[PDB]
Amino acid sequence: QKILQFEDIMTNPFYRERFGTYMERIDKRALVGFWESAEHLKNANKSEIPQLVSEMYQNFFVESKEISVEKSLYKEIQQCLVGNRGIEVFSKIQADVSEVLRERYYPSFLVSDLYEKLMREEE
Amino acid sequence: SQKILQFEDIMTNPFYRERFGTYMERIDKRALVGFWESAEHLKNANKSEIPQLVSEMYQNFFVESKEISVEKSLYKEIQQCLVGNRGIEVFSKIQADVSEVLRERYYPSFLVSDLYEKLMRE
Repeated sequence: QKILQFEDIMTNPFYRERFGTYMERIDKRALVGFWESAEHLKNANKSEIPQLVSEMYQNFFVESKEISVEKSLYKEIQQCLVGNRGIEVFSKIQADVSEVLRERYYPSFLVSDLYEKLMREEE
Repeated sequence: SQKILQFEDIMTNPFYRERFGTYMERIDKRALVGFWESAEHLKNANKSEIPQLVSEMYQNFFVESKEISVEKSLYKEIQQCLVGNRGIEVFSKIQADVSEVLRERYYPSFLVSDLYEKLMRE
């Protein structure tokens, strides 16, 4: 047996496809998938960009969600996201979390022991 | 039998809101209340404090924390940051981070995998 460097595996579609199937076993194919899609992107034509960027957002931030990927995204676009409109962005998220708290948790809280104990505080 | 608080009264009251917080902590969800409090703090703070508090909240709830699917709220605004050139710069930087995760955490186990031995005798 002779041993392949990480770089040679990734820059070779044969080996890279195989590494893909290993990651599929641990339900992680999306990491390789993201890597391939990002490589495809920096050597595509200008015309192809909006579509491939859209396809990648769909595939890797709504249809799948690896945390390492989300971490990097949010780090790099912070200034774009909240440089100015910090208040308006947080306000929009707050409205959505408000609705989840109200519809999904508040009702069960009301029948919780913790809520009954709060109510028999007449001291 | 029992006095029933509206959702609104719970959130606008530190006593009731603390209690609702502990109920959520039980089911490992206290970050939803925590996020609500931090956002309320923000829109009623002093103007000088804002950039720093926005920064600290972004760090706590986008970068470091897991329990809020932030992206549900903001699909358009995130994609607006990915248009044209910014898109390439950002995905390239994400790819570099993923490159390092692949290299450090998975490649080594791949190398000792059955999949790798089968690849070699060809």
